[PDB]
Amino acid sequence: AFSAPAAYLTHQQKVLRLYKRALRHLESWCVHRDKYRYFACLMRARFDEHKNEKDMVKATQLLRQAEEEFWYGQHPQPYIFPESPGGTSYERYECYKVPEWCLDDWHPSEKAMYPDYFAKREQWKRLRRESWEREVKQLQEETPPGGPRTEALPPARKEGDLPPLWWHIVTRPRERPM
Amino acid sequence: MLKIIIPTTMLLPMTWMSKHNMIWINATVHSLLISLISLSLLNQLGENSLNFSLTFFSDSLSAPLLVLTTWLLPLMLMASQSHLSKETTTRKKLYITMLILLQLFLIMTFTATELILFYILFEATLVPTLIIITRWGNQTERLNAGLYFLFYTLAGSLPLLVALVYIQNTTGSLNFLIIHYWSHPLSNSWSNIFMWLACIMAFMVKMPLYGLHLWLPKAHVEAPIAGSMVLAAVLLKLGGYGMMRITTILNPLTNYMAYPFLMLSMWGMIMTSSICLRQTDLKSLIAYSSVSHMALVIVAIMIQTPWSFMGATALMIAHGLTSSMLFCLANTNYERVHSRTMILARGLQTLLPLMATWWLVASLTNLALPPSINLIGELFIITASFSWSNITIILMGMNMMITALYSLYMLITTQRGKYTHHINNIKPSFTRENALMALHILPLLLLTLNPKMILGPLY
Amino acid sequence: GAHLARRYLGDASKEPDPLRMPTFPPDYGFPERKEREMVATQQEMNDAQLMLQQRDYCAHYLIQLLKCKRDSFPNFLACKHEQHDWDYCEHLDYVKRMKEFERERRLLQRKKRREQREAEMARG
Amino acid sequence: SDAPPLTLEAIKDRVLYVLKLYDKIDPEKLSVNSHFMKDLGLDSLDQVEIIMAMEDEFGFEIPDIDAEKLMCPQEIVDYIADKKDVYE
Amino acid sequence: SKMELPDYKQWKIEGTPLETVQEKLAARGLRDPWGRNEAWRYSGGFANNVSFVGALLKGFKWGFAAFVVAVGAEYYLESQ
Amino acid sequence: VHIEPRYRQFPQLTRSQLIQAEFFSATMWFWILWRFWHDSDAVLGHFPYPDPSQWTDEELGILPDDE
Amino acid sequence: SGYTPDEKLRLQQLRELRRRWLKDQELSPREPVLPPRHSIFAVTHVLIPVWIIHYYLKYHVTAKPYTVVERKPRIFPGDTILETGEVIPLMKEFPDQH
Amino acid sequence: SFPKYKPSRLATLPATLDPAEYDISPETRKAQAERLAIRSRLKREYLLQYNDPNRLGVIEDPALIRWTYARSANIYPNFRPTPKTSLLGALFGIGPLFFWYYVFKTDRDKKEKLIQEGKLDQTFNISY
Amino acid sequence: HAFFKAMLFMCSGSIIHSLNDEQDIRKMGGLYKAMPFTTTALIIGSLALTGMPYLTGFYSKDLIIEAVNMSYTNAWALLMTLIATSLTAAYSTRIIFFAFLGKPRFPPLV
Ligand SMILES: CCCCCCCC/C=C\CCCCCCCC(=O)O[C@H](COC(=O)CCCCCCC/C=C/CCCCCCCC)COP(=O)(O)OCCN
Ligand SMILES: CCCCCCCCCCCC(=O)SCCNC(=O)CCNC(=O)[C@H](O)C(C)(C)COP(=O)(O)O
Repeated sequence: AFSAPAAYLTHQQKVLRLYKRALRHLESWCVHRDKYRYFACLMRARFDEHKNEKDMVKATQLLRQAEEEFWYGQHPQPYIFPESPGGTSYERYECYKVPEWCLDDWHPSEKAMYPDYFAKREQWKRLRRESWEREVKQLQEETPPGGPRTEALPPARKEGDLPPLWWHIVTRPRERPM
Repeated sequence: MLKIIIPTTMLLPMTWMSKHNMIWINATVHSLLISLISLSLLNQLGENSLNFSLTFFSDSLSAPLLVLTTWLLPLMLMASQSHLSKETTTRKKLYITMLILLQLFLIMTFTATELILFYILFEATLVPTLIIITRWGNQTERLNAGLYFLFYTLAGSLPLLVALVYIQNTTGSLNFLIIHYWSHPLSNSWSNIFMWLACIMAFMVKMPLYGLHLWLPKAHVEAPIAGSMVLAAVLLKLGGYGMMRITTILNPLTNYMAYPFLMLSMWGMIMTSSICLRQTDLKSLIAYSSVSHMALVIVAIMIQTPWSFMGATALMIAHGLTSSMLFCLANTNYERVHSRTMILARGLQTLLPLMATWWLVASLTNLALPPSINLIGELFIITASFSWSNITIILMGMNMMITALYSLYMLITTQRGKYTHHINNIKPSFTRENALMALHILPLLLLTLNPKMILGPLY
Repeated sequence: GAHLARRYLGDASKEPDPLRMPTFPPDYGFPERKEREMVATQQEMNDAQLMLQQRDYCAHYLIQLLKCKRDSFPNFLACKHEQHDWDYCEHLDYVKRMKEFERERRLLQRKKRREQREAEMARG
Repeated sequence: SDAPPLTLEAIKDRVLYVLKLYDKIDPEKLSVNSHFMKDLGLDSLDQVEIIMAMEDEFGFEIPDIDAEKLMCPQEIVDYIADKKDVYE
Repeated sequence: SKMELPDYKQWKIEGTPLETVQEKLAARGLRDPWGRNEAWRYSGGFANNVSFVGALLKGFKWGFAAFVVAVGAEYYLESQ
Repeated sequence: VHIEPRYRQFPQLTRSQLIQAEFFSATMWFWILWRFWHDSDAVLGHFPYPDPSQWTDEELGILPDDE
Repeated sequence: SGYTPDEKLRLQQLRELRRRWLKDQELSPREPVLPPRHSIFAVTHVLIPVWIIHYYLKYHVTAKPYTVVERKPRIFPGDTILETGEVIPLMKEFPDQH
Repeated sequence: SFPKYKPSRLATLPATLDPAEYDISPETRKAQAERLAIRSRLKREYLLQYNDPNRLGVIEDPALIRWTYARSANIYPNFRPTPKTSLLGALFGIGPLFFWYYVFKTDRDKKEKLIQEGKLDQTFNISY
Repeated sequence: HAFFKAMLFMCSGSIIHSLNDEQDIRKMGGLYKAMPFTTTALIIGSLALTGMPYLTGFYSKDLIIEAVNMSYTNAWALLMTLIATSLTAAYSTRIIFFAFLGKPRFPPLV
């Protein structure tokens, strides 16, 4: 989720993704640890048995056959990590996430409590306000005339620059906000 | 009943003689006082109506409607003053004048003893609404909406006038008391069939009946907030009141005649409830919900039983309150984000908790949770329809499902989920908006505490 | 169950019909039969408010049991004898119902066999 | 209460602990900055297995696109710390 | 509070099902490079666990003793 | 009662929880045994189920296949 | 394979900024600056409601017919009635299936 | 070798089971590069306004506006009376009405005929 | 049913909270010794759900089964009731076996 995707996946990338999916579903089928280790080592041997194929056409055919076998033999109810996109606690703590700009709307009575926090917040806001134009200029200079091909962004290169478009990545609410 | 009519005509020069920064205060205070005065009309008899004079009378069917109108005026005053801040003083006074004239026309309409005076006032209610929509609406389609609001009404009501005068040449009177006491059966002839249609179709287009409802989404979406409140709360109930009044002369032709309108109403409640499930605009959803509820009321009036009439009265009052509350709720978000797209602003329960509580209560009352008067009216209508024919429980039943779906759908789309990241101008709720919601919602439960006050004359 | 197999797989005529029983007169095979008596009066059962299904021929033991339970309230383990008598009366009633079922079964069997044998005798 | 306030030192210790239990990497020659392909001489499948071992250790899953770029233990601990909001 | 991780060299696949899995792998020319990462699930206080019938009859000994002593008391309490 | 994590060792246990667990399992089993001893007929039945084949024809009032 | 130098450097910069932001989220010791009998529960929550309920039922609800209706008490042979004093006879001389 | 999977409308075909993604061409790679370039340009345009310190309000999305306008106001200008449109409109807007009319009329005729003969068991039917 | 069903859900929630909000039985190991009180509570609840004699579930489930067996009823309904009351013990066995017996399968931070 953190990295900019590419225009396509390469053959090795699809191979590795299939390897990971097969291992995870085999673990879902083989609940106990020793049985899973046995069958995972068997799968790894089966997987690197065709590791040295110089013919790419046969390599893609083998990949296609492997994917067909995976789809036939997949677990209908595979294990999902609780916070993963399919887990039982995936978006559980989203309702507790509040954006930072809401703090601007607090009553001065509410801001009377926590004075040091709001002083630090003012420092951060000043930093962002000062850095914005330099970020825009750096993005303008680095980018090609046609436009940006990928979603990757450049880092800060100068003496006191901040990486462009940093405010909404740095000021993420939290993973467990409340 | 001039003790209520005169104070509104006095509200007029008070508004036009007020200081530039005190118009809203004076209008709100004296509208609330007028509502308190009008509360005395609820002391009704058990046999006949309160006949004040030769011109005005109060029945058990019209008193709750009068109270609802006089209560709604301060709510519209409170809701309007937010988006009219930059407006000049003269135009603000003109807007308040339009609202006052509308309330005066409605008050005089709900108590006229003659049918022709009722017609004149029920048609005079058109002008202020059209002016409000076409002048203080926000987008460019408002003009078109105004046209749809106008001719759709007049094409239905011009024949009625003809029928009305024809009746007075035959029976000699249009006074509702004399009409009720000297009632005669209608024969089965083409002339009587067309008289029935002329007497009925104006009120049908006012409800509106399914297939004749195309003016309503346009008018209720393009109008300002006060216009929407008055359009959904009271102006739709004119058709029901007029139909309940006029059905006394249409028997026994009504049994044969009603069939197409009954089938249209039932299949149309199904269709409009289904339409509410796929709507990208928040105001259009509320408009179509209003159409569904009014179709239920049409069925109730058409089957012509005492239980059906009590259900129609209760449902009309409940729907007025609920629809006004929902329109105000939507307008709060619209004023925040300047857009009516429903998926634009999400997860508002995180940012506005009490506003989300108001949303929840309004959505609960929309789906007729017991023992709210919404459910009382709906259940009485359903029981009457079941007595009419046992198969109706199918269609009504389906409605009871679909309604709930879209209602909760609305809530889930607006309040739950995660907030939109790039919308950073959701200011905290004001005292005015919370007070508007509370003044909408508390009378509903208070009425539930004592339901015989809104059950009509058949009680 | 064996009766279900005997009826569903077995000839239908030989087996008794639970819904239509009995099909023979009560005094067919017996020279004389005593009328079954009832101990509890209708008024007593009405006052006891037993049930429309518990007002069988074992109602007197049920009345005794209910009185014993009400009298020995805090000691809910004191009404063991009366419970046993009521259960025994119910068991006797069920045994008598089984007796009636078997009576209908063997009467049907004997009657049909005797009629078939008489028909065979008269057919030759 | 709930789980303790996990720190950077704990993350590094657990990552190294998982790494020295890999039979193909010798413990002594392993350092925090050791590149998986150059110094230890592992291929891509070994890296995938290492990522799954990390996921099992810390009880959450790293997407493949991010997992491919992690090539030394320091990157692993930095990713874990950034994911779980660890600053001390 | 303030406890460090156990020494990593105490984790062995000796005397565990991982041993038999490794032996079966050696019969095929393969080896299992992750057993020491699982040895902790068999090494310490997790070494042995009860069976299903053993789990069902958890408190049968004490309950049976109490039942027997109560019945014995009842038998020589009616002797009054 | 302060119990700390273990990291790949058996968790710490207090004597009270073992005592309570064993006591509750013990009283469950004692109740089962005591109730079975005193109310055995609730499981094995009370009254003997009769076998209709051993019922005499005279008792059932059936004629000897002649009338 | 792995990060490019630009991605690596941007990651370090953003990561240091994020650690600083998270560090600034702590509360100093004074941050929440706040501005300036035993059996009472059984009385205010049990005894008073039961007083109100009993008064309402005894002196208002009962004052109308058929508001509180109780099914008749069970009557068994051998019982004595409080009001009339009548006794109920025994039960028809059980056959004594001992 | 294994039983095959057949896609449907509500159960679509997986990417790994798609034969188009296994027989690729340099034209396909160029198309993927162009798609990524378009997406990256849009993402940069969005992020420039998202992170603007001076931006207060909502970031207007032309795609959402186009979606709502197409679903609401662009429908009638693009409507033509065709045999398909006429048949579907007539069916879905006429058939249910007469179906329900026939059902209800038959039910009420049966009930009235039964009432006329005096055999409906209307005892205790006080409320209607 | 209210008693032991509420208690079974309560024990399941206890296990979930202990194992860092993990709900899959495939990542629960030996909790017979690690969670004594929860283990005995779940065992008693399972035994009551399966109608072990003289427990709470017995005094209703046993009577229900013997009343179904001795009534003029649909045969398929009787057979399905019997198969369901077998499957009840089956899935109780599943829960106990996968959650409390065997070796740990949860992450190493206990
Ligand atoms: C946006 C939709 C609104 C449009 C709906 C408008 C349609 C309303 C229904 C038609 C009303 C026309 C009737 C006018 C008043 C009739 C009063 C009356 O009783 O007159 C009858 C006569 O009835 C008529 O003359 C009516 C004839 C109709 C002429 C106008 C036709 C208008 C269109 C008819 C079809 C429309 C059907 C309803 C609209 C359907 C929705 C599109 C008796 O007169 P005598 O001559 O004395 O008879 C006794 C001695 N012989
Ligand atoms: C549990 C139910 C589902 C499981 C069933 C799954 C069945 C699939 C098993 C068979 C899969 C195969 O063997 S498919 C065999 C595919 N053959 C090739 O890829 C040949 C070219 N090899 C390379 O490109 C690299 O060596 C590479 C291998 C990518 C490594 O890269 P690195 O070294 O740089 O990390």
